[PDB]
Amino acid sequence: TIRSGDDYIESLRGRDLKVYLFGELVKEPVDHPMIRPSINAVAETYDLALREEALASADSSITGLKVNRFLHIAESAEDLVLQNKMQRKLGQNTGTCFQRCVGMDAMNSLHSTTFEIDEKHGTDYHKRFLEFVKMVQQENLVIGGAMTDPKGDRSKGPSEQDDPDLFTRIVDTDEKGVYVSGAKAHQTGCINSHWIILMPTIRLTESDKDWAIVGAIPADAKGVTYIYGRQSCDTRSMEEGDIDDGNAKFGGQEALIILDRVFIPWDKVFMHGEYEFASMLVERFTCYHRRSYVCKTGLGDVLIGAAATIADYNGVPKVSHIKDKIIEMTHLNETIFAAGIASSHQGQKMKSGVYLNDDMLAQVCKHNVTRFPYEISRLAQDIAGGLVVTLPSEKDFRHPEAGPLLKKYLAGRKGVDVENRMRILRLIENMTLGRNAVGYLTESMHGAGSPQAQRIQIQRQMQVGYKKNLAKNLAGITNDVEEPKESSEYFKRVFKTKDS
Amino acid sequence: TIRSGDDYIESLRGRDLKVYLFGELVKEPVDHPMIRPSINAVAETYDLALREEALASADSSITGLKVNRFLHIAESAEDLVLQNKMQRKLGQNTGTCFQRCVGMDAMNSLHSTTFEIDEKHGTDYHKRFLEFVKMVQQENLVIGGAMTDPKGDRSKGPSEQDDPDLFTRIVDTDEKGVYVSGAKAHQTGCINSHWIILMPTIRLTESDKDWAIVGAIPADAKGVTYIYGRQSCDTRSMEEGDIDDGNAKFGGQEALIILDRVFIPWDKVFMHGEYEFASMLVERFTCYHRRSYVCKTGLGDVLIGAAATIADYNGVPKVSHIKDKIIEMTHLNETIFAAGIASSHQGQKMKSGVYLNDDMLAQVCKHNVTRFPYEISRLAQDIAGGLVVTLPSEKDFRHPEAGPLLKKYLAGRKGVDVENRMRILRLIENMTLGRNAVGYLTESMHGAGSPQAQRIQIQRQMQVGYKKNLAKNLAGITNDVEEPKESSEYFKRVFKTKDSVL
Amino acid sequence: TIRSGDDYIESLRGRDLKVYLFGELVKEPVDHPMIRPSINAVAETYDLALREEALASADSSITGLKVNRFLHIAESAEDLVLQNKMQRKLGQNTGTCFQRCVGMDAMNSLHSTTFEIDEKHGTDYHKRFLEFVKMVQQENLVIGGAMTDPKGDRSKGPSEQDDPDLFTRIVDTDEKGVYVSGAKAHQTGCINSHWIILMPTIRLTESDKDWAIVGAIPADAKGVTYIYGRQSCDTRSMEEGDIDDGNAKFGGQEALIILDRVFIPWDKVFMHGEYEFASMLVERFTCYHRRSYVCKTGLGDVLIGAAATIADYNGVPKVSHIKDKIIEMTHLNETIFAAGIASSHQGQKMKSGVYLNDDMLAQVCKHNVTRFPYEISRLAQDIAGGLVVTLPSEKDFRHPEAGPLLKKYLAGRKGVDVENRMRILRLIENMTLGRNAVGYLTESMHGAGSPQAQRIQIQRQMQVGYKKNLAKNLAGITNDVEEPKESSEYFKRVFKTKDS
Amino acid sequence: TIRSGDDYIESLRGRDLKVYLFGELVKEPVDHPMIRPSINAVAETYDLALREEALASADSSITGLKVNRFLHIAESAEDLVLQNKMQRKLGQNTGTCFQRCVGMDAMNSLHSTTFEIDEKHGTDYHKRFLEFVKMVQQENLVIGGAMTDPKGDRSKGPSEQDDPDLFTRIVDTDEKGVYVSGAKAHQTGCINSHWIILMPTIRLTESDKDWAIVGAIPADAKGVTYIYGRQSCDTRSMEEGDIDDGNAKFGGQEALIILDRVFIPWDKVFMHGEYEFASMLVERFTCYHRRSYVCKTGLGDVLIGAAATIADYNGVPKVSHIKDKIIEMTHLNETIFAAGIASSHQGQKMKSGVYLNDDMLAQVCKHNVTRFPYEISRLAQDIAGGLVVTLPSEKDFRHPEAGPLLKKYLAGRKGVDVENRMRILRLIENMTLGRNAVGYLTESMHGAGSPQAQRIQIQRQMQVGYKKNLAKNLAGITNDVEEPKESSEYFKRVFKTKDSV
Ligand code: SF4
Ligand code: SF4
Ligand code: SF4
Ligand code: SF4
Ligand SMILES: [Fe+3]
Ligand SMILES: [Fe+3]
Ligand SMILES: [Fe+3]
Ligand SMILES: [Fe+3]
Ligand code: NA
Ligand code: NA
Ligand code: NA
Ligand code: NA
Ligand code: NA
Ligand code: NA
Ligand code: NA
Ligand code: NA
Repeated sequence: TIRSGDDYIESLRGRDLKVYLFGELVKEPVDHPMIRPSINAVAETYDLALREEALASADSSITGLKVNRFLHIAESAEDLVLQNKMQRKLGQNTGTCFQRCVGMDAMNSLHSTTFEIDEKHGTDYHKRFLEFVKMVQQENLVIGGAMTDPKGDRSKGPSEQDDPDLFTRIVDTDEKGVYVSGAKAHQTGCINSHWIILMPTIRLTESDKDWAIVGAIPADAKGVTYIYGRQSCDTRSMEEGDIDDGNAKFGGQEALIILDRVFIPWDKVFMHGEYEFASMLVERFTCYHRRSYVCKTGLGDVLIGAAATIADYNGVPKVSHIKDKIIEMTHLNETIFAAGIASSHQGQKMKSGVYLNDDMLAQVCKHNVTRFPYEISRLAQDIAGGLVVTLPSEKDFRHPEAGPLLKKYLAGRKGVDVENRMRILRLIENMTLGRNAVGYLTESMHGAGSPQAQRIQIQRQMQVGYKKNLAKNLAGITNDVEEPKESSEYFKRVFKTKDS
Repeated sequence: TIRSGDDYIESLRGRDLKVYLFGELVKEPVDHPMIRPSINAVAETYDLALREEALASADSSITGLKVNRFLHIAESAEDLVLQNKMQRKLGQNTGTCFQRCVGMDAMNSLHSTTFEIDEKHGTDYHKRFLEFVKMVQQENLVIGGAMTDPKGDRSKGPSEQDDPDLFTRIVDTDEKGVYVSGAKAHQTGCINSHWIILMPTIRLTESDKDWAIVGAIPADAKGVTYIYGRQSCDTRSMEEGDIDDGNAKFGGQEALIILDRVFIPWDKVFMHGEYEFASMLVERFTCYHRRSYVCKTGLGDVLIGAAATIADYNGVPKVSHIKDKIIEMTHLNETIFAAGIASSHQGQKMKSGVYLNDDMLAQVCKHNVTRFPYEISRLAQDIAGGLVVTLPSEKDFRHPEAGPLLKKYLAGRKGVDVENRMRILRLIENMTLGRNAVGYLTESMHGAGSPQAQRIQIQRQMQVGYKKNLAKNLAGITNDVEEPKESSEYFKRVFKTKDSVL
Repeated sequence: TIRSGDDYIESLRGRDLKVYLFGELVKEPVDHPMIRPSINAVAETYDLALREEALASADSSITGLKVNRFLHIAESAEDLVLQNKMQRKLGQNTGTCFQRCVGMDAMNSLHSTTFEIDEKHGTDYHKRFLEFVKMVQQENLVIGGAMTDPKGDRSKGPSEQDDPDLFTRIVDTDEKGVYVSGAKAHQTGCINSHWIILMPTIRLTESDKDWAIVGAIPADAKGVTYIYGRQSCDTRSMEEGDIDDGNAKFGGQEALIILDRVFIPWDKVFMHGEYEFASMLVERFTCYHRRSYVCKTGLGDVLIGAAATIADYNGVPKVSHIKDKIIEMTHLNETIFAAGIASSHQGQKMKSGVYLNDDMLAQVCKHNVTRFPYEISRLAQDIAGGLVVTLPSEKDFRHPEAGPLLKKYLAGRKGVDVENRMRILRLIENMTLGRNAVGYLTESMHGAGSPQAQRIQIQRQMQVGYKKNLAKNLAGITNDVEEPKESSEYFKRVFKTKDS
Repeated sequence: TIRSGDDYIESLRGRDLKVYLFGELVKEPVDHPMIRPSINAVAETYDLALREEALASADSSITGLKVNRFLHIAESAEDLVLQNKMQRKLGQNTGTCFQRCVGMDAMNSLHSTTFEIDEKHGTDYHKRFLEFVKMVQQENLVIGGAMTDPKGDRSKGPSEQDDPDLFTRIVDTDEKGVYVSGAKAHQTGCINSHWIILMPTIRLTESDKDWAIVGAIPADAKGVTYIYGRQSCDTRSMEEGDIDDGNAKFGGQEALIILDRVFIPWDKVFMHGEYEFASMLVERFTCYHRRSYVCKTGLGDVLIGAAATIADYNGVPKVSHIKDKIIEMTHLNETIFAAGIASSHQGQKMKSGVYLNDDMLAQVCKHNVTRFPYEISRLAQDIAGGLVVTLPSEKDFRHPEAGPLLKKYLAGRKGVDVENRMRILRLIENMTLGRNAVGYLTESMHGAGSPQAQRIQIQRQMQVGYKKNLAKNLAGITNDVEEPKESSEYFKRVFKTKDSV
């Protein structure tokens, strides 16, 4: 079993994954300065469970063990809320994407979905999945959730693409398992993971049956190639000096995972051709994940903190407009938080026994996350001033000629250390333009689906026929009232009482 | 005991309150067409408790009775959440302000505050207050919450006003009780209430001791005058015909309550000179009330439904831009709901036993409420079209010459009854410009305090120093870290891992 | 000739238009308290021309006379700008819709359109139109612009409606002229006008030929019935007392115009069957009218003033948040102003000699008008406080017992007259919820087309192919560059120089 | 005389400016890959003037020469509008900050300000300034506008700082000129300029008289040290390969200018102790420069085009939500343009003869600029998809094994070259997170002052008392009407009926 962050880091050494970064094979990711910040972030998920056991670990009814909360199958609405509390804490502690939420949300969504496949088909995907959960809980591993394919022409489904590999598919089968080819793009923390769960990314039709595959692969499976994603300001991490990085210790990681006839044994296959359940899996995965964006409220707390610090250093902490902007940042940030925890608080039990958060409220959390981080970032930049983008390099600050000039001229209020003022400005740059903006801004935009995806799911659940009848009642319209034909689950949850 | 909405309406008859409306004494408010819709709204709070007992009634540990949820002192976070579920449901059912939330929030806030006054002062305000709760629970009454005074010069406190009566104060005392003078403005449902609880509206200093008065008065108390507030489109109610009203059955009510040496016996006095607790009472009342604005999400549901209906009648229900606007309305509306129910879900036990919702999240609920109704209304008007403001009167629709012309020319898609298209347009007008916009828009703006009041309360709780230290840690700043000196309660609630006393 | 406002009001007396309001024919609109505010607003357009001749009157090349600017066919970009300056002034002076812009914009758009019909068809519409212009310039009359039909099913065109009358059409022809039936809805100031110009409201196909009719009718034409539109708080005008009206002197007017076989002689027909020019007329009318919404910036000025006045009366004029809100109101209001005048400044000469403002910039003006008045309103309500909607009636203020109580208890800061505080609150109510909100809010929303209409026009002129090529150039993309196939007029205006 | 952009590039060679970048003196900025894109942007200001003479060149009444429009003292409202037309075109052509506007706005503002100093004090700053304009017009030079000092404690003015050098000041004088010390921060294109005009940045009181200094210095003046500013993704320029840069040919430049006893001869001094005119100079400089932000609408045009291109490549160009977002971007961008050109169109003649644009409308232009680029960028990222931030490097694309995998898997619709999809994504990254976002976003925010600065200037001109009286009139309030005590100039311009007097 992995126990500490240090144990986790050790577990990543000597694995010989095939990883391309800047046209070179990376022999040891743990030692690569661009990659190590992402690993440190994951390590903190282990360290928090040691320092704050009630927050970051759970009693598993599946294994009868205390497990890391990222590997816990939620047994109550309270367990869902605890995920959110842990996520905000980790965002405060790291200021970045700590990567492990995807696999948590994947596992929780698989628990219920596998149960339902088996109920219809008489298969044993749920039994297979539970044995997997027991293993990863006992060993305390990091699990990637690999849903999003490259997708090719966005207007066409899998079976209509010119190249069938643009969504991940079964290419062959034998007595011992399946072989899959394809790719998964934008994969958070995959190189830092022990196992990756491949999942379909779209509703599938009967024509798309070969793409109805879910399966768990070890990170070091044969036939996998990882091609690392660049980030804004990525190579600052490779430069000597830590100031210009802004957040030197922590960062995120994305890569493209290429699959060439990768083998998955039957015991790790959780869906095989049951195309009509792809949409259920995507729906439930995105239901959880869309309110895991509570994590971004911890980032928000850090960015607010940074804005308040630079205002202090600049000698204008208590001016009205700055105080007002800091309030606005806080308000926006808490609006996201409220939506996410409301979703979790409103969760309900699924047939398999796992709790699922409220889907509608999850869409609201995520939809606001697509908007507000951009505004929080803009207001931070206002408060910081122009030096947030014109500051000289640390190499210049350390220079014998340029350095004293910078120490003199980049003074803020008397008594503030210029190096501290530099460091806080670089943190702001990092979160609004640089490496951690990838997560704070663009992942807020696209993670668990682009804005339009949330709108379509709100549309599905927003009970417009029910609402029409409310309005007709009040307007005294009686003669054209129609029975709603729509999903009616949301108001059943909103108005749930002990009498149903 | 009042059981039904009909019983409630009968309890309002024959009371001879002194009520001025349009320069006339109103002899029987129940029979006045401008007032009756607000009565109907309150009656629905009784009817809902009969139809949906688990939603709208509660088991009181105070009395051991099943009580209307508006009279219940919340015993759990679940109880707070149920207040919100009830609120949204009543909003859906009435499309208006149903008035009784203010008294519920007042009672909940007084339960904890009176306990704490007594703890310090050795008084028996809490005992008095519980006897009051028992009475109103047994009798199933409507309670007004009368906090906001007229206030005069906004830049000055009570003792600095030119006229001391511009905030409500004690003017005399005797062996049996106190006598108060002043006024309470903007008072929701006061004429429709059985009792009204007077409460200070602002932090009080020692110089403001005379204004540190909380007391319950019967609505028919001697020395009270009510001066009714106008509303946008108020007088449509008094015209024959119901179409132009939009929502003819339900509305809200506000009045100015004047107090001239009104007597309050000791048993109904819940604060008497302990000025240092005024800020506690206001804080806690506003904490509850700022997330009672979940009620406005039920009104949002109605408005969304009206916009979808007119789109249907117009022949364009499925056009992209309209669908996208209805999604937006829904998203903004649910954002408010989420904030309010999160506040309630995150509630904590007070010393007296009552649960208080999360103050920070209440601020967020209300602050959003100050913004989003205005946008939902704008979008509704876009979807409706120009006829929302140019539609001819019902008297023209019923006219032998004009009426057939309107039935011909105001057609929507084939098969839609023109009267139904007119009715839905009037509903939209009513909620965005007319009588129900008073509540949906302007009370969203000012109820439980104007926007700036929320911003100041967010500021008080937003833990800037804590957050500065988070940022310093990540930036590698170590040599100027300061211990925060600020309220730290919010993050204690946010990161609370279990429900414990130790 | 009409010269003064008083002359204009006299011109309206004794006409016996058939006007239904509240199920009764109105005997004398000039004396009806609900109608007279709208008449007063139009009278101000005459009085302004006497007080401020350079602003509100123009030298007409067509008649060789000084004419009211509302009747002037623009001869330069300066003439378009002067329209806007006059509009804002009139908004400041009346705080309402003063009605006469529609006819101005109709006439300017007909001047160019008629010329183009004739260029193609060899007809005499432009010559007819110019004789009409000469007459109304000499007589100094008020002209309604009656474009918008009731429209029936919004998803169907004229020839597809279940009732052909739902758009206005020719129903018969004589040796002397045409006969039209139909209706025009939401008609600004029509009962207050001398002449009304009927115009088609949509693109017409060949099947819609019967609906290709433009003609001028006198307001007292046989076969016309007017049905007056309600407004929020309309009947306050009919109550004794002026306080509760907010703006007692001025207001707007809409009515539904019903046409039953109304005769139009040939000399007043400016389009007869040339369906392919309907789109041109609608485009050019809306081009002008979309930036006539500068008028709403004068209303904004009044509402800002009212907000600042109530802050003063409340004793908090200089508090930071109120100052900031006032600034925001000002910024939004000026953004609308700027878009309007930029459109006008960028105008270009048409074949007929009239100048047309920049259509793209007009769209931007209007689109911002659909948004910002709602925000300005919201902020005014914030500043005013709750009394803006809970204030007792004037009848209570004048009562011998209730009145003294109101004088005492509705005090603001010392020295402020309570009646003045009541008055300013009622003005705010009037402009944000009551009669003048119809114009300020809902007419901002729908006048010259609902928001979507402006979006479609921006789309038509936004030169996406040109922009794609800009980006491809800078990205170093060379091998898939396509020639744009789109209207290219906007950037020709943006970059216009003496060299073309 | 410099004619072409090539001539301009050659003029920059061999000057030996002291420039620190990454802890080294830069030997030849023209050949440094981080610096050359900024140079290329300035070169395009010369090339445009050759290609499009009427747009980018002007007939100067000062010299009687045809001059680059960046060196032209505006003689009409039309000349102000032409500045904005040129700005938007340059933004379209470069997608970056092309640097030369700041000098233009500085020179326009100094023209009127020097005249007024002399009118009061009997000095010859205006005559000196005109000789300077003649020189730079004849030689066709690039002029920096160096106003913003580092400023120290933002709550304190110059004479109150702990270190007097935190705002630039005169430290000595002699028979031939003044000597100045201090620094100027965030200086656009300064290393790419021939001359730099130093100007005070704040209202000055009598105690601040030593800081009341305006003067022109050659970029190669003795006692000057430049310290280059970093930019998001700066070092991509220094890597082999051009794809990951997004916009490889063009970028911006900002440096800290350190002044150590720099000599300015009298003929290049345009203010010397007349502290009461600092406010005037700042106001007028910011008046012009706040609507020079029309430049950002040309950048908006590029970003819109990039968003439309990626939608095409992805196979969803005509989906309603994407079309609607494109429309929104266009609307916000045009709103900025309209405010700027309205300001220009509404310009008025100053005492010296130069035209000044409408200050109120400039504030509105700039204030919208502080908001809308951020939304345009957000929408572009929505349309692009996740690859805008997860795309592998060009070195991976060119790798013999990884490259073919990327060519296969990063396909868009059939027929789209994957290299072109990569390139357009990098352009979007460059403009929203990388090197050109410095200008598009953060300079939109702070250039010519932070948002609060615009709010205070709107407040000064918004004629609240006048508006209160409008509302009083309509409400029927007659007995407490007060005469406004405020600047009344804006509505004088709004309601001006003719071009007179
Ligand atoms: S983006 Fe945030 S929610 Fe998603 S995996 Fe990263 S830390 Fe967790
Ligand atoms: S406004 Fe809403 S929350 Fe307030 S009392 Fe009325 S119904 Fe309840
Ligand atoms: S709404 Fe404005 S632009 Fe339209 S007619 Fe009325 S005053 Fe003129
Ligand atoms: S940021 Fe734009 S306006 Fe400013 S100098 Fe650069 S190109 Fe010109
Ligand atoms: Fe995510
Ligand atoms: Fe309220
Ligand atoms: Fe209009
Ligand atoms: Fe700038
Ligand atoms: Na490093
Ligand atoms: Na580094
Ligand atoms: Na009635
Ligand atoms: Na009625
Ligand atoms: Na009247
Ligand atoms: Na009246
Ligand atoms: Na390079
Ligand atoms: Na490069």
